[PDB]
Amino acid sequence: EIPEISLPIHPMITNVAKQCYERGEKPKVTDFGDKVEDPTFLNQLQSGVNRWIREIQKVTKLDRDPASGTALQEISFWLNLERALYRIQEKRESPEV
Amino acid sequence: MADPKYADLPGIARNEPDVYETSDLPLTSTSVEHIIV
Amino acid sequence: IANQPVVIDNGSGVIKAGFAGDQIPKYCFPNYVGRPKHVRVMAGALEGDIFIGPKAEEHRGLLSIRYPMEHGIVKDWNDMERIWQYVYSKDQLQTFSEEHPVLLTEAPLNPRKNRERAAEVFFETFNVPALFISMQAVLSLYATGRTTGVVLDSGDGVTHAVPIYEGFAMPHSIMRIDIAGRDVSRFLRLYLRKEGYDFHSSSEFEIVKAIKERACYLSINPQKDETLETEKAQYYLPDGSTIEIGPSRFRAPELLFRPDLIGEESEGIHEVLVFAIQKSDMDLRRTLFSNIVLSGGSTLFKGFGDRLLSEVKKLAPKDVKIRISAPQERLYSTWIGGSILASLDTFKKMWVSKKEYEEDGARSIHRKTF
Amino acid sequence: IANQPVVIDNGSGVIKAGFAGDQIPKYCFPNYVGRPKHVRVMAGALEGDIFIGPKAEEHRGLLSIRYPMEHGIVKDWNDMERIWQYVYSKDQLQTFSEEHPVLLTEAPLNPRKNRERAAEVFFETFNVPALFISMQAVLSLYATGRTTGVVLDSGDGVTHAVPIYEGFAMPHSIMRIDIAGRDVSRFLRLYLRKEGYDFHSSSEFEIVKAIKERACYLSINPQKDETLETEKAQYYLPDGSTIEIGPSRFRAPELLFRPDLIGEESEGIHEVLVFAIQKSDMDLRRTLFSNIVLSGGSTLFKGFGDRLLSEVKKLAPKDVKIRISAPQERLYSTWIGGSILASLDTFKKMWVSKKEYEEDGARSIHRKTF
Ligand SMILES: Nc1ncnc2c1ncn2[C@@H]1O[C@H](COP(=O)(O)OP(=O)(O)O)[C@@H](O)[C@H]1O
Ligand SMILES: Nc1ncnc2c1ncn2[C@@H]1O[C@H](COP(=O)(O)OP(=O)(O)O)[C@@H](O)[C@H]1O
Repeated sequence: EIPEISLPIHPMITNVAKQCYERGEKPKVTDFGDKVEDPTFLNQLQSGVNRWIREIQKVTKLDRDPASGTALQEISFWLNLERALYRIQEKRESPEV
Repeated sequence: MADPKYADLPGIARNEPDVYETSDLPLTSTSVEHIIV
Repeated sequence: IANQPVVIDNGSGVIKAGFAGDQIPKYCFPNYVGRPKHVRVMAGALEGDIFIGPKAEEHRGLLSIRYPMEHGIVKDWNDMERIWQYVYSKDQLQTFSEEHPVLLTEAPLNPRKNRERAAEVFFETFNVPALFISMQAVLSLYATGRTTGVVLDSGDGVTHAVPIYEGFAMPHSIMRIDIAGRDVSRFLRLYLRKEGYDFHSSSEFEIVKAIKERACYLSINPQKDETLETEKAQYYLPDGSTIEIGPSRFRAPELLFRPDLIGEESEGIHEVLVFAIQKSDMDLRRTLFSNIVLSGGSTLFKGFGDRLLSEVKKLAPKDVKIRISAPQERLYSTWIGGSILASLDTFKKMWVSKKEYEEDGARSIHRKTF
Repeated sequence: IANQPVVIDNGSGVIKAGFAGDQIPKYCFPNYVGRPKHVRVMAGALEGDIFIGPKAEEHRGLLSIRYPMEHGIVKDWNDMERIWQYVYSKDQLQTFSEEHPVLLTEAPLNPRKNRERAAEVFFETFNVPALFISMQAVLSLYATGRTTGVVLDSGDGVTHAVPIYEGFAMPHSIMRIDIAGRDVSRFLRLYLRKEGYDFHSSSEFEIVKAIKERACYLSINPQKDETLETEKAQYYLPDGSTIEIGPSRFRAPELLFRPDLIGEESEGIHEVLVFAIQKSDMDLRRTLFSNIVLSGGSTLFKGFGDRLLSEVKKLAPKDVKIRISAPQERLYSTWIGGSILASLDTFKKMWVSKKEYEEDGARSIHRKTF
């Protein structure tokens, strides 16, 4: 039972995203106004995405021993990896990320 | 971006157009027959 | 039992596929395989080596496009496996090759090894429940709805005529020459060189095909037009240049009616039709002359049908009604015919089951080849 | 052993270096070795016989400047070693030459000996754990976001054009002329001599560079200002003198667009780029004309973008859209790209270990050149 990782998002981004959601409008970079230019905000974002890369590497570099262990563990292993990576890519492809 | 970073180094040219660009601008028929009598 | 038959129309130049019962083939793309030529340097580049379909067409400059099938004969089976595997990918079908019987179009007079190894490929790597190899002319006549008549096709690598009588495709009257669309493009490339414009890159031969598809026509009089200077229309390359063609636009598809230009003792298309009709029962000649169906992409040139009528009139006996039909789905004739054929209840008894293939082998396919 | 790789932009005009991951190069000192000219008499004077960077920029008059690297090719290895030692010194990095991987850039088409000796220095004098030599084109694409483009850089010594498409570099289309900022400064010196102001010392050569950077522009037309014989804008010297120039603040930078003025048949910078695009594949022209990246300090002249656009527009086929992306970090683009590349983990696979070089040698570097 391979763990799952919920990738965090900057809450301010979600605030403006929900504000774009209260009305019928797609979220975009232009909506932050003069907030994109904040080196503090972008530095926070850089740190967050760096943590995301760390978290995903924790799952993508995973592998088990094909020699030992039961065969069922290997079959279930590859299936669980597909589930993990499938949910990971859906988290990645979200409009917030 | 990093505006103070550009304030640090001396070569970054400000107030110059960053992108130079060129101007923009705005099956056959069937039954080909031929009788013969 | 399976889900639904998948009609995969092959072709040396353009493969066409979709499920049976469909109206038009939803999935059509060129039958080539492009792998990059340059060097991967920057990271984040186009991952993966072999490209097929729209992605291979898009980034055409990087690839070194080759064809795995030529003259209806597969030369490389690995590229064909990747092409068929691409047909079953998420970009085209999104299905599995284990729940679908397969209708497979195939050109006449081909070697036995094509059917044999192609069957091995399907029933072994794909493990399809049922495979059925068939002709192409039979399917085109089924697509038009009528039943007795000859079929004149010229795809990308082959061209042949089959006199079909109520479905029984007469196997003793199938004339077949190997001068089709791709070869016409090749000869056009030679004439473009003689014009002065050089195109020799593998990913530039495709530009020569584009020129053949939108700048060539067929002269009614083959010689009277050669003794004149045409208007020499231009052509815009993808690069943005300009090519004035001149006489290299009507003499290029002239090859189909005279393969002396390529230096070959074969015959023209008109002679393939007349010999296919005359090598049949004398009691059916009038019926065959009154029913000619064209198919295949090479029958799309301007002035093709009209010149074919003139040529056949010169070869047919006097006062015999000649009639050449030309439907609007010559590119999709064999596929639509496959959609009509495989969607019938008799197709269950017409295929070859996987069990049968495992029992007898390739001999079972040659046994039930029709 | 590795912690934050050291990116080094080994440029013949100014060496830019810092650690990996740094958004901005922290140390950008000029690439020259300053030795004194006047004897030391008074005790307690300046120490040492080698002045590099900030010290050899304040006491410029006391020094004689010897550029180590010329046209992207090292002449005195001793001087380059000293400059690299200055990079790892206390006033610059306080690190050891054994604890960090080193990314050292290089111009394309340099001789093999530069790669060999550069690695010999970094593996013998410096016991660097990891060394990777790159191209000074890919890095600008990294630091500009794009992956498809024509990198047209003009450093102080060598300009070139590298067409990279979707991460794939087309090495045979690389054009490279050895005429850049040095030649512009030197030719500006000859224009001042024709205007009556001589400069012969090496320390006063940087004053010529100062004139170039502070007063030279590029006219949109070569003859609309030529025979006009414009005003003579004054310019102050570091002492308090006065230099009026006139027909040299635009006549000196036209050496890049036409090196016939220097007496060398070659191609201008515009012909470098246009020939690098035209040598590439037929399908890849529009994407390369719409993706032109600028780099190098010589691409900072006033009116440089307009001149480059008009020259390419004259040489490109009609109506082709030409976009020239010109970022504000043209001096540090290659370095920032180096800080990006060394901050990745694929770089770990891309470098060369010390034992790799010990068991193989130069061969290992030519193997991982791309
Ligand atoms: N408008 C056109 N004019 C002339 N030739 C064409 C045209 N369109 C396509 N072709 C040629 O016809 C060929 C298509 O035939 P194809 O569908 O490949 O037959 P098959 O699929 O049986 O091989 C293509 O190779 C192309 O070169
Ligand atoms: N603001 C400027 N305007 C014009 N030219 C400049 C400017 N700043 C620097 N240069 C010229 O460009 C060179 C910058 O060197 P660079 O292009 O970085 O060479 P390299 O790429 O080899 O390091 C300087 O030596 C000088 O010749």
